Amino acid sequence: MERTFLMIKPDAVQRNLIGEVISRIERKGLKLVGGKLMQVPMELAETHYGEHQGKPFYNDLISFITSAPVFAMVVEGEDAVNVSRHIIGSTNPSEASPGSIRGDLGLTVGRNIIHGSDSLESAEREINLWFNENEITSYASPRDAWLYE
Amino acid sequence: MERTFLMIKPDAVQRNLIGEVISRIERKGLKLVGGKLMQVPMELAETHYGEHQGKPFYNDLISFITSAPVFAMVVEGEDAVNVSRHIIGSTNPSEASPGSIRGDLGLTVGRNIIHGSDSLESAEREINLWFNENEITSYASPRDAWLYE
Amino acid sequence: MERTFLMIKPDAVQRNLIGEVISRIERKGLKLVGGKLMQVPMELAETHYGEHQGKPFYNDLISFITSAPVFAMVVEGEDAVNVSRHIIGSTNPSEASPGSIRGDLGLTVGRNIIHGSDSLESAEREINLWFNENEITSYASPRDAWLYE
Repeated sequence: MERTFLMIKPDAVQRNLIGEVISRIERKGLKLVGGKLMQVPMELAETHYGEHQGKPFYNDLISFITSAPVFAMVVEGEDAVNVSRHIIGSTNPSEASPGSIRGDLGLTVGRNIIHGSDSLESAEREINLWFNENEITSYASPRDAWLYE
Repeated sequence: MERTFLMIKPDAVQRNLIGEVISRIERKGLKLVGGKLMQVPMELAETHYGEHQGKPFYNDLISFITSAPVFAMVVEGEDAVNVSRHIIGSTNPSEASPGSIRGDLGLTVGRNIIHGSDSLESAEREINLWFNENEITSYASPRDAWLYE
Repeated sequence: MERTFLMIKPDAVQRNLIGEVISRIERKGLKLVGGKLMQVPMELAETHYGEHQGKPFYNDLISFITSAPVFAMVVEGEDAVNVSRHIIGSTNPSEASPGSIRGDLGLTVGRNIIHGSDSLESAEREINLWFNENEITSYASPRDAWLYE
């Protein structure tokens, strides 16, 4: 079943919104399958974000993501990548639909609560970069037969 | 005053979301005027979903809606039919706006939490099919003068 | 830093939603900088709503806004005017996005829970009309460095 990588960013951690953000992911029907609070080492940050190395904001993005712990997640469900992006909302919290994590909780592009993989391909990369096979569990849940048919 | 038929579906029931869903209906200003927890008899399911008799998904719909109790509702308010459809969101929870019942709580089209009448005529038909007039109460509420002009 | 004027209307007050609405404002990252529960004098209502002095709905506007206390607010943050309008939602709660204050809480245009300044000009205008300089506080908050760069 499809998986994506989500990460609760240091702004959410420092605003004490960890539980609230998990709750929104959970209630949507997505299954938390891996999860760890962690300080992000500099090279993880640079390899996770290098698409952006050239850009002006780059050195701010790296400083921010390493400034306090993040909550790294692997999340499972039918169409999980797009589902996550859907409930997370647009990159810019002022464009993100009310009701979405970024729409309800964030102000600025740079401080936008959470990260989600933008595609199937980057999901498998991101999951691989952040987690080892043995940190990601597999389990049936009571609601599974009620989420899907 | 306008009325529509809503039904909390077995997925929501089995996921223990009854209160949450009623809360969203209630806080919107809609007045719960009829409500019952019920097992759906096969015939009621078939006549309720009659339009879909021919379609591939039909049997699955009938099995699903009869698999565990639903919470059947009559709800009252200005423009109730449309208001309900608005807060419920698009049929497909992945298209439904974040903040809507389906947008926040559902994953798949077949397991999408709640039903709402799609029009005025199907509202009276569904109300009639699921409830007897003596099951539908009428009452003034303190907030009525504050919801409307 | 940018400021706008918000006012929780008497329908919201009389529906006991004051805390709920403040919570939505608060969690978005906006900083409450002035706040007062107040009966609106006729004099203020008429000048506040002076644009509409010719229109059919005008008297109803004035009656309604003076019919019970409102909670008047000055709210601060980057792009605060548009950020407030965004989480408040469209004038008509049936057009407002689910997840917005109006989309989740209101039914009719006339009874739509909250007001927010429509522009920078009228923010400045409304802030001045409703509050005195000494009623609006200025303060740093712990989360400020985590909302913005």
